[PDB]
Amino acid sequence: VKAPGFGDRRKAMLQDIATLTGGTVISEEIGMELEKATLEDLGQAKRVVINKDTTTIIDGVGEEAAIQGRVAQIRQQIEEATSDYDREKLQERVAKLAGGVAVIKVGAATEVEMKEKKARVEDALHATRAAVEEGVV
Amino acid sequence: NIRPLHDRVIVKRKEVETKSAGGIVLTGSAAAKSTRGEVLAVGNGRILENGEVKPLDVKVGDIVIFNDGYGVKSEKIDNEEVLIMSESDILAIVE
Amino acid sequence: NIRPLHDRVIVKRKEVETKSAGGIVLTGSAAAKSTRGEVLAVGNGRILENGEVKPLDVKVGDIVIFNDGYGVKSEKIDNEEVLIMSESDILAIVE
Amino acid sequence: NIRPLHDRVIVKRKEVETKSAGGIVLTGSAAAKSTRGEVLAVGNGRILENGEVKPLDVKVGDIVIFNDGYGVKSEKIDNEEVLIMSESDILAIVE
Amino acid sequence: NIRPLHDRVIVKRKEVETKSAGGIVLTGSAAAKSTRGEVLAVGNGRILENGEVKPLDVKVGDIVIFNDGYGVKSEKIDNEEVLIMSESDILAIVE
Repeated sequence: VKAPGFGDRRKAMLQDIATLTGGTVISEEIGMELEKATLEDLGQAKRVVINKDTTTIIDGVGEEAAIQGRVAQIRQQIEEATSDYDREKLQERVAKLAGGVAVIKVGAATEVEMKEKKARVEDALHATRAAVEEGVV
Repeated sequence: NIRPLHDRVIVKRKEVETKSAGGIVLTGSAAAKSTRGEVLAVGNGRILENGEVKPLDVKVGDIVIFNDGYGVKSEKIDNEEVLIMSESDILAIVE
Repeated sequence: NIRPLHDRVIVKRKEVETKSAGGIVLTGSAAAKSTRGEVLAVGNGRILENGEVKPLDVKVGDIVIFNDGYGVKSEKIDNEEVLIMSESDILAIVE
Repeated sequence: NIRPLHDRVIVKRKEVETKSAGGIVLTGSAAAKSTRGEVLAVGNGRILENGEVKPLDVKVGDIVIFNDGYGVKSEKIDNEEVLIMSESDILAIVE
Repeated sequence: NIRPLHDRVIVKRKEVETKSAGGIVLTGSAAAKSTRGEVLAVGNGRILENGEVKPLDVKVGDIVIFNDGYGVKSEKIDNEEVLIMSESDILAIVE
């Protein structure tokens, strides 16, 4: 499969997969070549399922301490993040490392009804996040 | 075994040195291909125009300095890369 | 039945290897065409400047390592590819 | 020690001059590479068509003038640059 | 002093003339560089194929006409540039 991302974020995602699975990334800028790779530089998992569009790595075999260190580093990066797009991408990466990703699909008969229901669901999502973080009156 | 014909010599170049003049590790195009080897096989000798043959000056076991070029052919024998080259490509013998 | 003239040797190229040092199968441009052959016929000898002939070192039945180039020519006998090449193109003989 | 083969001579390049015909200090491409050197080791001699060898005219201990080109090859021995080149590249002997 | 090796000759080329066929002063590319010189040192001689050497035809003291080419080299000795080149570049001897 091809590595996700484009540029530096591709490197970050590769390093995240390496930390999760317990492997090493083969790069020229660090001083290693593919011909020298051994079984120690290969990550491990339990199940991998690939489809026409998605790849899923299930139950990677890696130590929790490294994952905690990586997510703490990304949290520190979040603390110094300005734009909302960068924060959203970083939080998605933290979710991939530690939690999950859920998607709600809104169903409506027409398109105007779809737009209204989608707007209301987004408002409810924002309100629940705010209430969880700061309390209710 | 493999034996060459006439004035060709079979050598196997040494591994490229990484740490140069200290602990500095060299990686990339800076680490050039080694131009030293240990001779494995030596041919009978070059044929003269008059007809007789004269033995080569290099014997098996020596370490030599050679000039890589189009004359030197890279051949993969018994899962071990060795270089087959004419004696004219050998510059000098160490010690 | 053809016999080469002077210092030329006819060889048949060995089949390219597909299974390489284990189970991995090689297909495409990675599998370079083989550079080993079987000598079938040997020319009478190279003509020296004085006029006498010198018999070739390679004998029929040997396995040889040759360098493919513009001097090696491919021609068809009995619907089988064979190579007509000068004896100078043979680098070494195996075993 | 390293001894060359046949008509090859090992020389060590002289240092480039800094001040030129006065106190004017030259830095950069103005100071060209020196074309004089010290002979360190000499070969046995050339091979004639007959087969006999004749000793080289240049001896160890002399200073020589040579032309840098494709035939002159640089090798790094004993952490010091030396030049291995044929006697045909020796133009003259100083003193 | 400097002595050449084999069939090489050191010459000192003459200055370009200014007044040509009268008083007309030539400046620029019009005055082509001189192709005559004074031989300073003469080599021992060319080595024949057999091994014997023969003395060169040009002696020290006479005027030579030569052709400038890639084989001709210029060297700076005694704060005065000289020209080192083989005898094959000598065309004729004036007087």
